[PDB]
Amino acid sequence: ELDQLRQEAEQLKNQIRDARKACADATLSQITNNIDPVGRIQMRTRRTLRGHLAKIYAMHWGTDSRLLVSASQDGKLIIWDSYTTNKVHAIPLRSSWVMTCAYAPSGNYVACGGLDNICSIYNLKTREGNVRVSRELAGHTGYLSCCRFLDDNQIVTSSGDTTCALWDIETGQQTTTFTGHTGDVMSLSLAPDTRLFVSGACDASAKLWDVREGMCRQTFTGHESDINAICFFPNGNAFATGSDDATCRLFDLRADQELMTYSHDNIICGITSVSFSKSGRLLLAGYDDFNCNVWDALKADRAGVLAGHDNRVSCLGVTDDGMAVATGSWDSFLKIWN
Amino acid sequence: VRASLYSLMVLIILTTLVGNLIVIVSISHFKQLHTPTNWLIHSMATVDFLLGCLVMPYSMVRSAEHCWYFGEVFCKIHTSTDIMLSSASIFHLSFISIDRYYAVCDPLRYKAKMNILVICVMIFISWSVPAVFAFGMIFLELNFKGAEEIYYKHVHCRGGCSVFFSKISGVLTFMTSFYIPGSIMLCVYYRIYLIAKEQARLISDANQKERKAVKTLGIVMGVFLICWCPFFICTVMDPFLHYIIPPTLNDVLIWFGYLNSTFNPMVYAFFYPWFRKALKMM
Amino acid sequence: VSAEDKAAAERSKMIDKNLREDGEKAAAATHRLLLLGADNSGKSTIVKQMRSGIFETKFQVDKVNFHMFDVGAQRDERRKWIQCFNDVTAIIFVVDSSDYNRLQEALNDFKSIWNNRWLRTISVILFLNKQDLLAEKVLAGKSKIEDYFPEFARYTTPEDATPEPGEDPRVTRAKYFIRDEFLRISTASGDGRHYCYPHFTCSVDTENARRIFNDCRDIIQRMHLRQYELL
Amino acid sequence: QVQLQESGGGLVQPGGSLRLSCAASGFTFSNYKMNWVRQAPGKGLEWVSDISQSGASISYTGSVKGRFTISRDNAKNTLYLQMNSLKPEDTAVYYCARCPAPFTRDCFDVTSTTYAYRGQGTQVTVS
Amino acid sequence: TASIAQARKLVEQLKMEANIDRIKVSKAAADLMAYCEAHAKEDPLLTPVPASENPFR
Ligand SMILES: CC(C)CCC[C@@H](C)[C@H]1CC[C@H]2[C@@H]3CC=C4C[C@@H](O)CC[C@]4(C)[C@H]3CC[C@]12C
Repeated sequence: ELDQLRQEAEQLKNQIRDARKACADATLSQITNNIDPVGRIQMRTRRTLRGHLAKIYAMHWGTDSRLLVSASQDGKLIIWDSYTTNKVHAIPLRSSWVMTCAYAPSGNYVACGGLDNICSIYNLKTREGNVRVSRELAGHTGYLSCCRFLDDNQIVTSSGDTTCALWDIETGQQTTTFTGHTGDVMSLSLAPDTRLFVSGACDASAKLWDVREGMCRQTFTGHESDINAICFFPNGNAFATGSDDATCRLFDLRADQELMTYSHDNIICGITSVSFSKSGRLLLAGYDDFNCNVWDALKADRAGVLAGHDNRVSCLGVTDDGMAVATGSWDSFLKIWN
Repeated sequence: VRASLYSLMVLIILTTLVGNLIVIVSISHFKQLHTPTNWLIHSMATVDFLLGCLVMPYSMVRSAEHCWYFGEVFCKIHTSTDIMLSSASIFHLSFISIDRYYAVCDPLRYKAKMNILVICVMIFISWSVPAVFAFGMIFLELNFKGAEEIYYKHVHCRGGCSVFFSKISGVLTFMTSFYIPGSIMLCVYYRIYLIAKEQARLISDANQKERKAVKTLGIVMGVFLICWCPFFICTVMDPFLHYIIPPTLNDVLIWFGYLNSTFNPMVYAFFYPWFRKALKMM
Repeated sequence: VSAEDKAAAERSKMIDKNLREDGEKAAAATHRLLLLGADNSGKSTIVKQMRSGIFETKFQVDKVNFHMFDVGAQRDERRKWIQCFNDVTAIIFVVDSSDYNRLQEALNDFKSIWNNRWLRTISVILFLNKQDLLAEKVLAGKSKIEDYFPEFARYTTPEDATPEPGEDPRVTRAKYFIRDEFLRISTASGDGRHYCYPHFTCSVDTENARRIFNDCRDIIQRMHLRQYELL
Repeated sequence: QVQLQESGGGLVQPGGSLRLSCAASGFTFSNYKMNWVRQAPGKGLEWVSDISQSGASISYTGSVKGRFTISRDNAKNTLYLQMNSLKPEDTAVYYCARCPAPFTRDCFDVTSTTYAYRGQGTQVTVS
Repeated sequence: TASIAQARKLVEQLKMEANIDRIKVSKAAADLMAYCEAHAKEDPLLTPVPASENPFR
């Protein structure tokens, strides 16, 4: 019985490979050989957000593209005002081992989580004026590596227990649990329509889930090592993943396989964070090599470098209006680039 | 060729000014060098910069040309500020030595003990106690206590505005400015030598199962001693022994003392990797 | 300029002031330690003498605080969450010296920690636990350490090894062989920026806190000497 | 897809010889360290051998020292374990395991229960 | 029966992933490139903006 199931799974894998090979009519690099390169994309540090006393582990922008939240090893969840560098808030954290932070699309709530296996929702629009823990979400059996607000009521969190969970914040219960990853899920990215989200785990695979149905639509493979970052394309029909094999790869949801790979011989340091520009033409990747490289998502040629961080770049985000790029680092400094 | 000498002393003055200015601007700018140790080094750099810009030109004029081309009151002011700033520089050297002694011998309590308040107290002491001592002794008290007729006689005999100190004044200024900070600096670096050498020996032992401390502390202490000790020895000898030394000896020893302030930035900031790399990033 | 802008700037300055107050208040004369080990080791009882899945242990020795973090709520896969402990002063690695079958697993874990890109700067305070049980096992001799390590047959006790007054030579040889097994990995690829501090601790040892204090003092002193070009 | 297919191994008399072979796919064999991990019946996973990227540095468990020989063929993307003088204590399922990250000399979760970069494994029985 | 249960779940997941419809990679790349071309003018990172326009000047 077990052998029959294994053989049928192997033949299903072969059939999927054959279908993908049939769909592979051409390649993104071959098709985009006609279009001109974007040229030397050079940005400069327009703001250096000082105020973190330890390594910055994560950040998240606001939908207003002005307020951004950052999390650090010092145990502070500072909401910044990038326009004027003013610190709007500074939230003390119960655990200093936070690995992720999320800022709600409405801006009323901010979330964080980490090695404490708990996603903590903080109210920013409280009538008393002092931010307090609105809700603590428990149920993950591993470190919470990423979280993203669906809305004021729903949040999606990925954990080191190989599962992604959808939460109902007002009740504090797991509305939906997503299973299928065999490694620590390291990051998740929400689609523009919020009906789908991808996750990148330590099994070198990325899976697309259905938020409403709790089922996995596709599995994307090709990466060689643990995937550290993931980010949907602005179109919503593709995403890019950064892994420990020092390679970024772009996958297409409808084509069900990767389109282009972003790697070089001299690049031997893994990617810690990936993000797309507003048009999706630029893929920004943060590496362990203290630097970030601006890739040409349609041509896989490094169009620029965001040199300027003194330690490992841990987080990287682009505003919803595409006006700026913020990169945090282990040197306790968060920089705004433009 | 006396005009040719000027070139050498002007080079010393400019080197002192540029090194101290580099240290000051880097520490005050970088926002990552506001540690209390770097604050001590910054205060020492500003002491040396003021000593350069103020004293070294007029002292050059006096050293090169045996005559004070400035006011007799300005003579007292210049002597007072020279003693003040040299003593302040040596005080800052001693305080930096004590700070590194705490960093090495009390590593776990170093942040608590050597905090910004203690460093500010050290800076205030090193600025004020030399100031009070020098200005009081020159103006209100008398270095030439005993109405030494030789004071006036020697002042005219030697270069204009001569630094004449009576036996008691000479002993007091020597002990206050050189010996008391110098003895502390010697012992604290020798103990640092012993600790660093034993630690390096322990590392060499287990791995088998260099001595960079020698080079660094030799550089520090040799620069300090060669630049200052002959000057203060001859200065304390002159009240006794009936002032036999030639004026040119006093004028080369004074310039050795100024060479210490010249070499202080190189010893204390440029010597260490963190300043070198930070200055490069600038 | 405007009232709202002035209020925002004042709030930012107040937040920065409170933030700077918190920073030094909680970071001066306090040190963070990562407690690593296996299930069989007495990691939870090493410094327990006067002690969300991260058991935090706080102890004081000489007015210096030590925050010892024990991660115990994650899966056995640890190549990712261990990078959060880059900035700890030391890693407290506990080994069950009596269990030879898992001792190679402990050696592999020690090697991975030693050679990790984000843990190659942290100095490991190795604690070879269960020394009494190791002594009893070697004295009984039913289980032979040569089966798990054939090169123990050619091993001889180091000359400067300091056995206990009532300690048997066979026990001394076995325990120092295990310590040397760890120290070989420690010194093979060590860059000199971190060191291993082996200690023969027991289940009833009450001086592990002082051992950690002295080792951290030595680690911080060596870091200061390296920073000041004295080492 | 990162795939590691193990071939060879089976029934063998004590003192015999078996040569396990592992075929790598989906990754560059030369950039990663390779291990051999075995799981005896009723026992957890145990690390058997090791080999670096080039193969100059080879590590062994003390029990299998002098009997097993780990061989890497970078051109053929194959990892071998020349097992000599087998004994009944060697009966286990043998997994070729790939270290998680390239250009690294640390291998953290190779012996994990659900490590992603192992193979299905081959049963080796000694009788 | 853990092994057979996991194998059955894997079989079901693989079949459910196999039965879907996949468009040609040429079509996918053409759509992606067309989107990038369409939204190129709205990307501040691609097209430098006047120093008055960007709020981070
Ligand atoms: C005759 C005396 C009183 C003249 C003034 C001496 C003192 C007050 C002056 C001399 C040089 C000056 C420094 C020169 C340059 C810098 C770097 C700048 O980024 C901040 C101010 C700072 C750090 C200045 C502070 C004041 C300073 C130390």
